[PDB]
Amino acid sequence: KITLSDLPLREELRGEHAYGAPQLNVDIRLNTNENPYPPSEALVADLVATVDKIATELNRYPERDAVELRDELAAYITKQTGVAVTRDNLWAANGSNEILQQLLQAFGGPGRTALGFQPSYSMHPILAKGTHTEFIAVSRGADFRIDMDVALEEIRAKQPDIVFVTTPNNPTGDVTSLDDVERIINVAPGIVIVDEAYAEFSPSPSATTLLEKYPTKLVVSRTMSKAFDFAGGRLGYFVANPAFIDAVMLVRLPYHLSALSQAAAIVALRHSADTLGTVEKLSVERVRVAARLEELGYAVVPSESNFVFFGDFSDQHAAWQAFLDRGVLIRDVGIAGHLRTTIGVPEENDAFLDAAAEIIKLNL
Amino acid sequence: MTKITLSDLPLREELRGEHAYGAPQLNVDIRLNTNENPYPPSEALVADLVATVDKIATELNRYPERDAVELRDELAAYITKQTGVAVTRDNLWAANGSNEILQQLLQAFGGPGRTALGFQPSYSMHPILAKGTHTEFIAVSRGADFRIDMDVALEEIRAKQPDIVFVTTPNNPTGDVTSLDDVERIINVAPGIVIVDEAYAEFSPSPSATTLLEKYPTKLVVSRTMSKAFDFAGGRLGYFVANPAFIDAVMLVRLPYHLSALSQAAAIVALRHSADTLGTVEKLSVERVRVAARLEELGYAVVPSESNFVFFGDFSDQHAAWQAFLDRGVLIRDVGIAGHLRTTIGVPEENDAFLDAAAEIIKLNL
Ligand SMILES: Cc1ncc(COP(=O)(O)O)c(CN)c1O
Ligand SMILES: Cc1ncc(COP(=O)(O)O)c(CN)c1O
Repeated sequence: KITLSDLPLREELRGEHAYGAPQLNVDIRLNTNENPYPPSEALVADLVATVDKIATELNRYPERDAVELRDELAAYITKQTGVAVTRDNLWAANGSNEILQQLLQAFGGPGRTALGFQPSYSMHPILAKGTHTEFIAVSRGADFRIDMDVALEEIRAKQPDIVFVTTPNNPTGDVTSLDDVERIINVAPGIVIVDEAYAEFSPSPSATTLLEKYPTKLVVSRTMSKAFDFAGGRLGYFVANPAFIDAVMLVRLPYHLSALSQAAAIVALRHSADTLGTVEKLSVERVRVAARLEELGYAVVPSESNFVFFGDFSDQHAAWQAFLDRGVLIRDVGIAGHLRTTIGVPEENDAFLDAAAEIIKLNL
Repeated sequence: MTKITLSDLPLREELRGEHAYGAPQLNVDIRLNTNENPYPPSEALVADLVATVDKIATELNRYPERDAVELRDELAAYITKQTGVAVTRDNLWAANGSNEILQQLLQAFGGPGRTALGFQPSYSMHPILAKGTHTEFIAVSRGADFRIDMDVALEEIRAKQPDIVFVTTPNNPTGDVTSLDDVERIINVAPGIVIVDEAYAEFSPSPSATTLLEKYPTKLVVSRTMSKAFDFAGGRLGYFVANPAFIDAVMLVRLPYHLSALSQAAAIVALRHSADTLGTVEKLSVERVRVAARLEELGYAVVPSESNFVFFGDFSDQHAAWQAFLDRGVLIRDVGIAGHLRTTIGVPEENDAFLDAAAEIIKLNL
């Protein structure tokens, strides 16, 4: 009977734990920023017909460079952001996680550093470590926004190889203005990855509008997992100068994107207008949830995403368990006093708010 | 926008002058270059896949099941049947192709300050993935017969104490199986882990290294794929069989939710049609014998193969020979080995086209 301790694991992996929210089958799941609406019937029927057409070629490797997918991603970005781009500017992988892994491999790695503004997406430092990129944590301000004076000073002092800016931010929900992003890009010596996972939830312009001005520095990361209602499809992408595609082609695993992954995303993309209509509904529920939390007595951080960061508990994890006891699974993001709730359909939000009303009285 | 190229980006130095891996994507009517099973998925498999997608597509807004437990159950059922070795989900791990399986194992057990040892010529992604994961690669030469020279192998493993040893069997590109006794000899001298890459195992009647897992639980990992005999390259599903402790190890390095909902569901569908699909192995194996025999009759040097491809020579310029095949409508693989090319076995009409071309080409003395 052997254990992990008996295998010659890398030392730095000893005592580490596998990443991911608990997979708990409770009634109300508001913990991973998924769009709560199921894919449309029209989208599903299109997917079914598409699989029926392409399934007879599943014995063959997929198209290695995902050209058709990249064409359709470029068409989306051109329409969505107003910045003319083509497949040459687009690159796709298995989730943002793989996009970010590839970028870290090409531009981070041993002897290099990535800088982020904490608290932000927990996979950023995890992926940095996983690629042997040293992570530099710069604190956001007391309002949970980027403190630009500290940000610019620390970038200037550390000269990081990569800077992450997540906007809208996970977990806090705030947008870093494009003017502020420009200030950061200008001091950053290497590349800046602007993680726009939640961009569709904000009416303000995409960092794609800065690509023409900063081609040697700026990569804009996007996903189909959130607003695009397609997390199960595992499709992340970036938009950048075509030089960046050449870069990641050197580190990507050959045929990293399956035939079905490509074909499914293409289908989802041609139903984007209908699917993304859900952003309107979610924004209205975000407003309602945030206002109700404030009415209840909670400290709520303003958000431009599909989630709300709120506090202030003495023991957030106890509060988290108290929601869970009530059938509501939200996210403990490892931040003192605070939890993160995803905006769901109205019935889910009501259940969350009902639980929140009970829980504030427990003074946890 | 200012006009720039890759030279203007702050790329890692070691990546300068590198080239993207992969056979050229040439639209030729006879493609025999990536070791794919040439038979299309069965009507019954496709119908099942279509129905399954109609059922699970309504859940694609959600992240997939992170640990692919059902898939791992069904891979474990397959391996138990296929190799005669009782395993469960606890012994199985899946990823997006063997390539990602190998990447993850290299991350957990290779990496900076560690080494991986291979017997060249073997699968060209072993050293590439090594480099990609900052694992130093040690190339040990196979013998004149393209098989592993065991004296040299055991000597170098003893001398170098590699963190990882790769043994590919059947070997790509040469096709030879390394006997389980020889694999056992390698495992016993290896100090870290040994990854036995059985990508082509289904094509050889010989026993799997899964039969050695009980005896060497702290060292042996057996890598497998659905891309070759399993007729599912487009599904990108690779996996390994090992002691459960290795699942624990790779869970520390795998990207969360690395396997999509459709990838898991499609692989499950494929697995339930395995007996029918893997029936094609019999025809492929006999066509391989026919193809290799004709190449020899024609006058080529052919390495005896137990896989779905044949490695043959001896050209003055194998790239010229490769272009001569291309010119005749037949795409095979230049595996970057002087004098030699590798042809995948196709359907009989494809194999006949390959052999017709080979008969013309030998007369050109290229
Ligand atoms: C900022 C941010 N970026 C990237 C991701 C990852 O998305 P994906 O599903 O595309 O891997 C997330 C959450 N999942 C996120 O919050
Ligand atoms: C020995 C070997 N291992 C692994 C692979 C990769 O297979 P997959 O399609 O599962 O990533 C190949 C493919 N050519 C191979 O020849």
